Amino acid sequence: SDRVRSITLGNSTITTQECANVVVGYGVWPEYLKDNEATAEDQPTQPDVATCRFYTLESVQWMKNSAGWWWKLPDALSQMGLFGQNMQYHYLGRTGYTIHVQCNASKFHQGCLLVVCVPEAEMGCSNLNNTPEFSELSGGDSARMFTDTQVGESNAKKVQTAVWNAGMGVGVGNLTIFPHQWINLRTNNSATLVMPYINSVPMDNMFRHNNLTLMIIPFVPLNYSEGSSPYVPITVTIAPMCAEYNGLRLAS
Amino acid sequence: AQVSTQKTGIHYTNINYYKDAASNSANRQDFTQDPGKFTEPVKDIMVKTMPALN
Amino acid sequence: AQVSTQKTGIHYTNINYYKDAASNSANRQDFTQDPGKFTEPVKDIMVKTMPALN
Amino acid sequence: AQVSTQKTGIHYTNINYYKDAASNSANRQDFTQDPGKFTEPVKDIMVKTMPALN
Amino acid sequence: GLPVMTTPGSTQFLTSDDFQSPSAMPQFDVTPEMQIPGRVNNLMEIAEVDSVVPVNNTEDNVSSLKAYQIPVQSNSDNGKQVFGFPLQPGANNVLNRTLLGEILNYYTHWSGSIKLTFMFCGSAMATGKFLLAYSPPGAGVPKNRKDAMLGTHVIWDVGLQSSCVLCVPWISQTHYRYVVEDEYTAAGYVTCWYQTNIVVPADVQSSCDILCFVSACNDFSVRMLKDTPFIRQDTFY
Amino acid sequence: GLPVMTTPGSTQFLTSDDFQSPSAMPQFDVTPEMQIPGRVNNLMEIAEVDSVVPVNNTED
Amino acid sequence: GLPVMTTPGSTQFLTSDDFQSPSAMPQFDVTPEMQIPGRVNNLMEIAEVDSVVPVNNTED
Amino acid sequence: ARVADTISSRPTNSESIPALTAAETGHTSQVVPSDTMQTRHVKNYHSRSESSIENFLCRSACVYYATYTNNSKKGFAEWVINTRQVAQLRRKLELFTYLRFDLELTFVITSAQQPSTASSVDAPVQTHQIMYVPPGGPVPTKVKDYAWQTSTNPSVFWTEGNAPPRMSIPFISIGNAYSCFYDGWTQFSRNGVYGINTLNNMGTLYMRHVNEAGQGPIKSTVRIYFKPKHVKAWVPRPPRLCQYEKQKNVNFSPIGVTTSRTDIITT
Amino acid sequence: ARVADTISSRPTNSESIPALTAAETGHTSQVVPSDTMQTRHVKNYHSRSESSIENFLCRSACVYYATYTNNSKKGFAEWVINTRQVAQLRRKLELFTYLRFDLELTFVITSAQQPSTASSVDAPVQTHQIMYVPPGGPVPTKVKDYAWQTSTNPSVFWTEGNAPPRMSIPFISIGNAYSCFYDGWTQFSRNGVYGINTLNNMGTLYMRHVNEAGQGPIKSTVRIYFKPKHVKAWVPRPPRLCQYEKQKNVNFSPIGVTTSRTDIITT
Amino acid sequence: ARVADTISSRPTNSESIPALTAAETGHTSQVVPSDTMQTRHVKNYHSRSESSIENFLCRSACVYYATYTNNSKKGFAEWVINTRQVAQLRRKLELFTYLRFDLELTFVITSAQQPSTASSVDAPVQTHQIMYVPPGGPVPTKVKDYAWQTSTNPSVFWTEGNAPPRMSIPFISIGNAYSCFYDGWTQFSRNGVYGINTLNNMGTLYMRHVNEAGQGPIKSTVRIYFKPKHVKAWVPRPPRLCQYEKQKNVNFSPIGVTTSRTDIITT
Ligand SMILES: CCCCCCCCCCCCCCCC(=O)O
Ligand SMILES: CCCCCCCCCCCCCCCC(=O)O
Ligand SMILES: CCCCCCCCCCCCCCCC(=O)O
Repeated sequence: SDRVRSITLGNSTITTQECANVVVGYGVWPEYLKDNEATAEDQPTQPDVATCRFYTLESVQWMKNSAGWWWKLPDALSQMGLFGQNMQYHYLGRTGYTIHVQCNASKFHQGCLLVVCVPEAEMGCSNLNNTPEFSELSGGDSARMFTDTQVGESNAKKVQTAVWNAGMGVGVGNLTIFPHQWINLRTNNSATLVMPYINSVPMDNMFRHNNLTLMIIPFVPLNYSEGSSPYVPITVTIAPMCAEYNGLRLAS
Repeated sequence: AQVSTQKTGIHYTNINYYKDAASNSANRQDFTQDPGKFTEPVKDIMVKTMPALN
Repeated sequence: AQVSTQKTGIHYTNINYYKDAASNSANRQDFTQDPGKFTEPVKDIMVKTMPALN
Repeated sequence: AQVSTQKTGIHYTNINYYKDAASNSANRQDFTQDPGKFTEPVKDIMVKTMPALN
Repeated sequence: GLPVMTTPGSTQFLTSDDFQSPSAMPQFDVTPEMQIPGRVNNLMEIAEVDSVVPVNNTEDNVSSLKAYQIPVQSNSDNGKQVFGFPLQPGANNVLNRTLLGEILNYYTHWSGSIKLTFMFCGSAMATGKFLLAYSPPGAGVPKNRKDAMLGTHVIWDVGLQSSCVLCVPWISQTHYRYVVEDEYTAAGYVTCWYQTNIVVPADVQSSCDILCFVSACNDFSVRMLKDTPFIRQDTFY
Repeated sequence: GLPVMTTPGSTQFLTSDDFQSPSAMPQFDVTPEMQIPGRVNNLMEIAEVDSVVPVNNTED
Repeated sequence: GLPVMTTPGSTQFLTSDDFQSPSAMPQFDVTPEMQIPGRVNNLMEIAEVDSVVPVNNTED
Repeated sequence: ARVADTISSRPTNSESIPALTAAETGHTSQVVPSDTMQTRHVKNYHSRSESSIENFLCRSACVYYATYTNNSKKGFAEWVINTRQVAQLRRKLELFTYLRFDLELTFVITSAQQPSTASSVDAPVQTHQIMYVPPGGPVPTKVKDYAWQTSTNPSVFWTEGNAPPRMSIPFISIGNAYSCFYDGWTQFSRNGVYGINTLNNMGTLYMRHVNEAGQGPIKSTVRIYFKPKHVKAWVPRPPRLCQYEKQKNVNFSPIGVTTSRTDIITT
Repeated sequence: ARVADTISSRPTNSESIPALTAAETGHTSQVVPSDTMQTRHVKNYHSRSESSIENFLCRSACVYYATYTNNSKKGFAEWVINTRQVAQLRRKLELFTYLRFDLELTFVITSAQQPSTASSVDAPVQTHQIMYVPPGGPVPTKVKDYAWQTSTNPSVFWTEGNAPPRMSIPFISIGNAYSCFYDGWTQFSRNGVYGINTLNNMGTLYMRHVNEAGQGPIKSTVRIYFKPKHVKAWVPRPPRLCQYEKQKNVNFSPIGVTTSRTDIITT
Repeated sequence: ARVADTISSRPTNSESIPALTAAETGHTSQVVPSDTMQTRHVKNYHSRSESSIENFLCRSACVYYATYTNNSKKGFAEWVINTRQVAQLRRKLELFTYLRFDLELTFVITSAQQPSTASSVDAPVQTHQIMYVPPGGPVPTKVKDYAWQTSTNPSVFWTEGNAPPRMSIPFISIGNAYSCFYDGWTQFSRNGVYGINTLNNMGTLYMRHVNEAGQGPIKSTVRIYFKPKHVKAWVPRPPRLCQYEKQKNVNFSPIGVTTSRTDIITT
């Protein structure tokens, strides 16, 4: 039976009784930096049980007229435990991730979700001259949501959040070129993606650069009949993997 | 002088004249494929004839 | 470098410079004849000295 | 004909055509270092871990 | 003074030439290479990845997520058609904009098989059986399930495994086909019919949906690179 | 800089020349060859075939 | 008359080229070399020498 | 490729009949002249090297010429590539039914001065661009257009006063050979286009001036030359008798088989 | 790079299910058409040689063109080097996230005569200078300036009527690859510039006439062509749907996913 | 020429003092950063190839430009050869005290049309002559002179519209190296000329038109470019702070050492 997993990281454990396979990045598992690729020449810090564990974000409600949600990935964990405290005292850092999206409903509900992970998901603005400001591009472990309409040009600094363009000007059906899974309420209950470190430099600052984006888009909308449960949540759980830091300084 | 194989559906000769490796010609004959890292990026391998979920 | 025979009534040298076989020179020296498929396309062979119909 | 090593991050060929050595190309590949004649021009050698004056 | 003689084709700029040129910055030290995940060596590795197909254009679903959903009901008769489109992977507006149909619009010739995957995104208590057919050209489009069963078909039974693959084989008189629309190199039609009904229990919604995917097999190839007609410009940005 | 010297007959287009030229479509895969019946190698195989002669022109 | 073909980049003056050129004074005897102290081979030997830093600019 | 030599012969009186045959079998007689008369031994040194398919077809032939003007709104030229607008190359290629070759392309570009009205007309050297668009791509609509960016379409640039431009083209086809004749339609309902126009899809060739119209109009003319290399040929064919009339089809007006003489015994 | 060939098959009645799968795993099915129907043995000779990254990207594409006038105060041209002002090369390079290549640079220079007023206008051959200034150096402010001494900046000289100038550029970068997309700011306070403009620092390119304005104005135009060599590519990306609007950012107007048809069963 | 790599280190508590030294000895400390803090092992692949004396100095730099007119009595140009009239090559060569190299010489010649008064001005191609006179020989006094016979002086001829002329010069000197600085006089009585003008004796370079003034004046301009090859260098030197004022000597006006800021703690 392929339907059961068990993931153990630190002092936390996930158990699943209804699951698909585990998608591993681009075939690569996360690992520490080697001596041939290093450029910063002082010794890095590896706490490795205090940071590499499962942190759970907030929950969102899947409604019937629901369009989608997104998260910027080294930003939702910026106030979570000892992971968000090492980011404030250090200048560099590199991390791999393990994402577990989970949503349960009965055999009398239907719907489908696409869970992708997009590296360098640069987004656009509703006014054609400006760029979006920081408060709309991300939130502290709170979802920013798409909408089925088009944001007008009368606003100045807001993200263009039409779902069929995916915020980036591309087709939403072609997002399956990135590592992804589906959640089908007929057969599935969760989705698990393992992502390595992807950048053009061996280390980077985690406060000026978001290098991953997790999107959850309902392709088939949620439907049920009269009498069934109307409230269906979605919960996301992220665990850092093989994290290390460089450049101690003041607290920023 | 390098002697290569001259793509058909016969050989040719190639000599480098400059001191920098950025001055050479294009590669044009490096045929390598690895489609499995995009099409099957899963943890446990999946046999085609077996069902996906047991 | 190919050394060929240089049609008379003496040799020459030829080197290929490009990577594609459509960039070469013309053949010009492939002399081959098979006139029998047009002039005698019959089933049973016919000897010249014998009559055609017996 | 000289065959050299063609700096990268593969070989090349070089022939001289003229009779004078001032007609050649630039050197461009003579990497030699001696920083000690400017940075430590002292008489008695100084070990790093020992103090300078005893 | 070696005697030489210059041929036609001198002092010309052919934009696809293969020559050596002198470097403008001699003896430069480039940054050493790093192992970044996800290296692309061939463009065919991109085209062999599934992509959702918008079969439901219908004049007002294109600015919506409803273009990707195929409606499925419970009927009072038998043998109705679900969808149907001609197999033109670079000229028909259904398969035009997908991940396979964008690589083909950079080339002129194509050859190989095509996979079509269908997923049933309905309730876990609903059943059904479908017919997924392919008809080579020469005749018209099949108007019945009796005419569509004579071609190449598969019967899909919806159960625990929620997907099925209809592998369109390479049936052609030539070795390659044109990407642009051409009646000499047509490829045929792909249809879908009801085999049995969608039987559903009480307190379950009858209307379900089906998603569609498309990709390429391992014998697919392309030829004769050209420009794409999918971009404009008027002035410099 | 190898010293060279250009002769008469440079930058001319003789219509029966025999030279190499750079390809405009690099790395092209042509269709494989097939065995079609009736291959002509020399034009003398065409001339060695009988043909009916109009000996009776006579103005009408 | 060897057949040749000239490429783009002909009759241009790139100021950082690396070519041979004919000498204007043939068979010249240069003065022999002498051992002068303090030969520089790399510019990094100059940069590895201490230099006093003006930290106290302050407008006057 | 030496020819056969002559064998000496003697007076005969026998049962063998080389001169008598039957042409009803569709079989050409294989008699040599040393069977019907007395011959001497002659060593032939003649060769059949100049009649090969590689020697008969590998010459440059003009296929088209077009003009375009500098001082003109939308002044540029286009041409859909075929080999059926000239009368001399069309008759040479239609001695066979199926052909397969590589190509060599050469362009000859001239210029001429138009009657302007300004004084002190002096123009610099002219530069031309020739672009090839495979079928399906975007086409230029004017001279200052975005379609001349030639990102993936092959093009060539040339300055006036040099050697003519030249390039090679491989065997670009969908079938296994080029077809000079097609006996059929393009529709399965047997309507519409009938003939060789159903197989012709090779692209379009565009031409323009890259300079600007300074102070006087200039009218240029390009000429295109074809040269087949690495030739194979199949199924020979009778040569064309009547004159060509159109480009798309083989329509003709009937004509006599030869010219006439005044008697059957007229020498 | 030959493709896989077809294997013959037989009628089956068994437990193995190749056609049934689960697309919820994020795993594309590996079925061949010899599993769903009866096939014959076919040897394929097709190759995937024309779709390589070395063959898809190694073609010359126009990136910019600028003009400058002879008889003008401060008549010269400048350009800050980027690959985001044209629409055809920007869509080809943005199919990937990280790229690493060498470069080949080609310039096409023309000229035109302006409406002067003198009689007997006759000018000699024109010479042009193209200078490259890396970031931080001194820039020219006029035509007769000291900054054109090109002591250590690389430049090129060219006389009109010859082959176009060409040179090579290695992989000049500070990181390990070029980045087509950057999701972040340049300040640590997360203000100001957001996007790919924080990584673009390549220099400026200057153009001028070396001759003097003799008796008539002359307006020239240069065109710049890019050609990537020795290409590596990572992390592919969906192609762009909407039209580009600006150069610094990725702002767009929303558009439908395809064009429409009249029914779901319309063929 | 790879750089040194980093060695891993451990926490210490010992008698050895790498950080403490004495700068009074005239000896630069040889400490690496793996002595003052805890480091990791890092393999460096960087090279010092671009900072060599062969790479720093072997680029072409403009040294002079002069003009001469066709329709003029005694219209020709002369130049006494030195490297002290430009500001960019003078600062690069004066980082050392003694230099020894070969030379490469390149000329860039243009032309311009002057406002003549005749109608139908049309001139043929221009030819120029550049002559080198070593010190002591006969010098030209006009354009039609006997001194242009160039029997033993090296000269060069060039027709307009081709590649620029180029030649090589060996290490021509009387001493063992060139001297950028000379602290002394030329007389034994210590009077008169003081400085580098006592060592400069390299010759004069002459330029003229070989054609005749047909019907309109023409003004030409030559530009001279230096490129040192096979370089050796001795005794480095601080770079120049003030601006150059003259050519023969090192006279200056005093200036501050840097630019100012508003406080000592201003970041
Ligand atoms: C600048 C590049 C130009 C490229 C020109 C390519 C032209 C394609 C040649 C097609 C050959 C046509 C052969 C005859 C076709 C037929 O008889 O059916
Ligand atoms: C005369 C010499 C000219 C030298 C020109 C050098 C131009 C540098 C090329 C930079 C490549 C830019 C690549 C794209 C940058 C990016 O995408 O971030
Ligand atoms: C046509 C032939 C021209 C020959 C030109 C020869 C020029 C001699 C070069 C002398 C080099 C001057 C070096 C600097 C002298 C110094 O610093 O004291």
